[PDB]
Parts: sequence; structure tokens; C-alpha cells
Amino acid sequence: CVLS
Amino acid sequence: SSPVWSEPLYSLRPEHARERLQDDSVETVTSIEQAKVEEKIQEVFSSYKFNHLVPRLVLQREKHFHYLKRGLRQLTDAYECLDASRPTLCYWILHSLELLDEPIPQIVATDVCQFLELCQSPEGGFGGGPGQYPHLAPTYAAVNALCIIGTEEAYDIINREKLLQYLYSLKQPDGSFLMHVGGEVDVRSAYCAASVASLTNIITPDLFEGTAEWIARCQNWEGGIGGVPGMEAHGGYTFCGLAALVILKRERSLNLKSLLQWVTSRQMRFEGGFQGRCNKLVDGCYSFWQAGLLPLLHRALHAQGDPALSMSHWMFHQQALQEYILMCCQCPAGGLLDKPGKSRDFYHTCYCLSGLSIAQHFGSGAMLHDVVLGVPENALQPTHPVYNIGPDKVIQATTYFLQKPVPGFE
Amino acid sequence: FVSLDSPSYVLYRDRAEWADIDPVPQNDGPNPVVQIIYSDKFRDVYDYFRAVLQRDERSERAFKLTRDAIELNAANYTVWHFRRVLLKSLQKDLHEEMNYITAIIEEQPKNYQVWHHRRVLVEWLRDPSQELEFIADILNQDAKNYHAWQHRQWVIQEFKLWDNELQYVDQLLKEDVRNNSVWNQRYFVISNTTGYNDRAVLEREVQYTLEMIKLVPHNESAWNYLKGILQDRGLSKYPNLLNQLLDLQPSHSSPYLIAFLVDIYEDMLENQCDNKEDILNKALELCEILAKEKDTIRKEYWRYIGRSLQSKHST
Ligand SMILES: OC[C@H]1O[C@@](CO)(O[C@H]2O[C@H](CO)[C@@H](O)[C@H](O)[C@H]2O)[C@@H](O)[C@@H]1O
Ligand SMILES: *C/C=C(\C)CC/C=C(\C)CC/C=C(\C)CCC=C(C)C
Ligand SMILES: [Zn+2]
Repeated sequence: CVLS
Repeated sequence: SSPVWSEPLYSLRPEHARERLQDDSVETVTSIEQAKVEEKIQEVFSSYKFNHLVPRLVLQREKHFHYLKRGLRQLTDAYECLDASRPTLCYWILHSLELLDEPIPQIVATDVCQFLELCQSPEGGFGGGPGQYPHLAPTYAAVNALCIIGTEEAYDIINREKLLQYLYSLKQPDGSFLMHVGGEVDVRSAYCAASVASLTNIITPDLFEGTAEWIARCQNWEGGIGGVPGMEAHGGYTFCGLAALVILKRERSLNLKSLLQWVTSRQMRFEGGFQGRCNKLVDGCYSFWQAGLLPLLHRALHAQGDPALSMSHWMFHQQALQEYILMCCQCPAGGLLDKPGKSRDFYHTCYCLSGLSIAQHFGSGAMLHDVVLGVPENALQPTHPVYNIGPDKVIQATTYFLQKPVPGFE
Repeated sequence: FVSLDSPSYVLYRDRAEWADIDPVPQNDGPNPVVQIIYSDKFRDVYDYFRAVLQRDERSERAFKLTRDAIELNAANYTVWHFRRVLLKSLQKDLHEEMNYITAIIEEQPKNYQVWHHRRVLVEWLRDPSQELEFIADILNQDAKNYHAWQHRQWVIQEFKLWDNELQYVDQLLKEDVRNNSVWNQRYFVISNTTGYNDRAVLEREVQYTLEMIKLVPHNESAWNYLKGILQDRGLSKYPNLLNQLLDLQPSHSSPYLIAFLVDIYEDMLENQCDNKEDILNKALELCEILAKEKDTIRKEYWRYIGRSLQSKHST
């Protein structure tokens, strides 16, 4: 789950 | 009714078994993976039932607190992959503690302030760490973290004049924003920009010219919003899109009907939690990205004078979401996560808790209606659906910065 | 030359060719927060990266260093930006860099920086010849990778490579008809080529979708696509669809079909349909069935729809  | 020591659960009803996946005898990677998750989740659900005895669910606050308290100071090298997201980690941890109503010692608060100051770039904005170029993700996080602390010391760390200049340096003619200089473009940037600009009172009439229209172009045939025009509806990008429009007071630019039907369809009939995209797996973090859209839609529709809106509940199954989070997303050692089998991390801890708070608290106008599943101590502090920090923190910050002029503008 | 995991790898603080520059430690302050306990190798590379960045050294050694910094943390966008500055300053072979980013993305396909870097290279070269094939390989490993689909839409639209995408879509739908990313690509391709105003195209799509629904009645993606291509004109504008769905209901009363019927009734009532009272009654009955039995997870939504219908068409 990478947001950036 | 029931004795106070037993509380019937939606997920434990006999008819709940009818909600298991029906693959029509046609297996594909999608159905196979979904069935595997449902099998594990059923096992978990059953572990909380003892025939007619169903003990109240418990949020392990103390375990979560100790995990968070330690992380705010030190992290193992397992977090090297987030060396360019430290202010973001600060926000995830501080907001989690905030939700748990765990006070922040004055010393820790000052240390956080000093660290974020070191992450601030001379050109405006905050980078993922000291000396790193500014980026909208850590900038959004840094501002939120400073607002959670809420002291004048924290507020004044922000160089407002350069922040506004920095936002201008990322603004595209089509209304979109780059995430950083020479960086990628998607709806996350519009939300990060709108969030920090509104909180710090640096919005100019031209800053967001065309932004609302660009975001509307991101809503697709599904009703949800994609990262960029043409892309698949996704809970994270949809939250960013709607939240940004609410800040700009342009929610009407979207088809709220198709959006409402899309997000409500994202709650899993069996698991109770939310998926990020249609036909993908449930994930605890979407408890916020998706469920958080209901309070925003409620507000949007309420402003339009919708006479059919509820005065006591959000338009999603509040109880089922709480059941999924409490029974399936807590790590016994502290911290929360995606789903059973996955390992904990501060990101999931932050959003599982944020989503739980949204599910527990309904508010509209002068009406307030809480639904706290389990023992009373499970009640979390409320969170603002737009900024995802305490409503009190939002009001305090906005009031403070409103007393300052918009940098070099009238 | 030598990789971070290679047996002959040497820390930068021990390299003679780097002795002339002092490393720059990261200043986290005296009382650090969210302090990461870096490995010796991680800190070594970054202490030197900070040095070259601070001095803005556009050199080959700096260029090679970014490669190690990226392996240590591919999410460090500052390193990527500097690497691109070096690519230009040093006039590096961009095709060689394409091979590099190809390998990197294969390793970390869900990273934002690697896909953006690739897009920049394609833009600089104005050479999209390797894109569709490369993307297809990534999608063969994860058919729903969001970044891959996004890059694919960009390439197709920017370089006008529409000719074979519908065939690609059909191929992936055959593999997994529940792949929502593929149904989205389907809408993407058609809306941008023939469009849906061509009644022959629309009929083809409605027929195709209905066939997929009959094959897998509980696949939500097909139902959503069916509504997606008809909603703007109005579901009530397609009278035969209602009849066909009503005939399948007794044998396929899934929540998807029942919900679709309510959607049709909603639009019908919105367009001064005939037998308004009868339609409203039918719609309210289905809303109750969905809220109480067929789609209880969405009880609040269906109750809302019930109240909405009454606020708009009671008379
Ligand atoms: O959810 C459909 C709804 O979204 C809008 C944008 O607000 O348009 C999107 O969906 C259409 C298909 O229904 C596409 O043609 C369009 O490109 C996409 O942005 C609304 O017009 C529509 O009612
Ligand atoms: C499993 C989770 C995934 C793949 C991520 C989905 C969530 C998204 C895209 C939301 C991103 C929101 C952003 C960038 C706003 C800024 C948020 C922070 C700085 C924490
Ligand atoms: Zn997640």
C-alpha cells in the first residue's frame, strides 16, 4: 500500500 | 433484550452465511482470491462466537498506544523504504494517538516541531526528510501533524509565503498539480494542495482555477474517481477528489448520484470492510478512504437541501465496518492492518482507526448519533472527514491562520 | 559496475575515487523523531548522495551513485530527479536508461517514481515502440496493476496507438472476466475511438455485456459496465432492456439485477413515465427487498433511495  | 455482557453481531447472524461469494461455477483469479479471504474471515468471525454467548468486542488501545509511542521516536530498518516519507509517518502516528485520545508530552511535541522544521524546504513545502526536495505528500502530512499539535509554536513553523509560491510552482494550466517539481500528476496532488492551502489560509482566486473541472474529468463510468481522466475508479483517488472539491465548494461538479451508488457498493457484503476497487480484495485502510466518502456526500447533499437524508446514520453499514476492523484488523501485539495474515504498519494503524471513528460517529447540523460497538471504551475521538485530523484541531488551525493575510495578496 | 549485494561491493567511504569529497551526514536534530536505524550501507550511500547533491556535482561518479541510492530506496523522488538532471547534463544514452528502468519496474512495479521516470524517457525520446509490450508483461504478472494501466492509457492516447487495444481487452476479459481494470480499459478504448453514440456500437456492447452477465450472473463488473454505457442517456430510454431483465429475474434474482431494476424505475419516474403510481410502488417494493434481504449491507442506502423516490414522485 504505497501512497507516494 | 440482551444482558450487557453479550452483544449480537451482524457478521454472526445465521443468514450472514448467505453472503458468501457465488462464483457461478466459473473460476478466475479474482474469485479464487476472494474465496480464500472469505474462508479465513469466516474462521475469524466464528472465533468470537460461543453459541448464544457473544462477548463485547474490544479495541486493544493500550497495545496500540505502546506500539505508536515507540514508533514516534524510533523505527527499525524495515522502514528504510519510507525514508522519503518521514513527515508522513509522523502524521500517521500522531493522528493515531490523537484518535486514541493519548496525550502528546510537551517535549515530544517540541521535538516533532523541530524535526518538521528541518524537513521544510527553502523553496516552500516539506520534503520526505531533512534536505530532501519538497513533495505534496509529506507537505500535506507535515501541515496536518503541526495542526494536531496545535500550538502557536507548531503553527508558526510553516513558511506560508514560500508554501504558496511552491504550490504555484506545481500548478498546471489544465487545473492539475504536479506532486513535486518534475514529478507525476494525479488527483492526490489536488487534495494535498487544497488541504494545506485552506488550513493555512493561502488560497488565492487563481490558485485553483480549473482544478474543480479537472477533478470532475477524473470521475468515470463507474461513478467513482480515478487517478487521472480515463482511469479506473479507486477509493483513495476518490477520497482525494471529493475532499478537494468540498474544500473548493465545488462538489456539484460531480454526478453525486453515481458516486454515492459506487462507494456504497464498495463495502463487502461478507467481510463488512471496504475494497479499493470493484472486484478486488477487502483492506482495512479503505475503511477510511471509502467510508470517509459518506460523511462528505452527506454534507454535499445536505447543502443541496436533500429531504431524504438520514438524521442519524451514514449511508454505509456502520456496524459491519466496526466488526471487520475490531475482529479482523487488530494485531495482538499492537497496531492494526490490512487483513488477517498481513503484518501491521503505521499506515494501516492510522487509517483503520480513522475509519473506525467515522463508523462510530454521525453528525449533521445539531444532530449527533453515536454507535460504539463493543465495550464503551472503544469510542474514539472524532475525525474531520475532509482533513482527517480532529475537528477541534481543524477549527483551531483555521481560526489561527485566518488572522494572517494571504501571502502578498489582497 | 558493482551492485549493493555484490561480494566485491565497497562502501563509498572506502573508495579511493571518492576520497576527495566529504560525506554529508543527515541532520535530524539532537532529539530525533521517527528516526530510522539505517544499515551501515544505506547511510553510507546517502551521506555521499547528500554530498553530490549539495555540491550539485554533475559527474559520472554521481550518476553511478544514484543507481545504488535507488536500489536502497526506489521511492526517494529526490534521487530520481537528480538522476534525470544528470542524464541530460551528461548526455547519457536514453535507450540504455530505458533498459535500466525496465528492469527496475519489473522489480518494483507499484512505485510511483519508476513509472514517472519511464514516462519522462518516452517523452524525451518520443519513442513508444517498446511500451505496449513491456506493459503487457507487467500486467501478465499483476493484471490489475494501477500504474501499469495508467501508463498504458497515456501511451495509447499520446501516441495514438488504438488499433489493437480492443483485441487486447478481449484477450484479458477471456482470462478473467472479473477484471474491473479491463472493463475500464474497454470503456476507455471505445469512448475514444468510435464512441458510444453509434447505435450499432452500443448494441454490440450491450449484447456483449448481457452475454457476459448470463455466463457469470454474479460478476459485478459486467453489471456496472452495462449501467455505465447507458446511464448518461438514461436507463429508461431502453424499454427492451427492462423486459429482458424482468424475464431473467425469476431465475436470476441477484442483488445486481434487482438493483438495476430500481435504477431503471428511478429514471422512468424522472421522465414522466406512464403508470407512475405502479412504477413507484414496484420501486419501493424492491428497495425494501434489497434493504431487508437481498442487499442488507446497503440497508441505509436503499432506505435512502426509498425516501428519495417518495420525495420526488408521490403526488
Ligand atoms: O459517473 C458518471 C458521471 O461522471 C461524469 C463526470 O462527472 O462523466 C464520466 O463518465 C462518463 C460515462 O458515464 C464518461 O463519458 C466521462 O468521460 C467521465 O468523465 C458525468 O458526466 C457522468 O454523469
Ligand atoms: C493498499 C493501499 C493503497 C494501494 C493506496 C491507496 C490510497 C490512496 C491512493 C490515497 C492517497 C492519498 C494521498 C496521497 C493524500 C495524502 C496522504 C498522506 C500524506 C498520508
Ligand atoms: Zn491497505
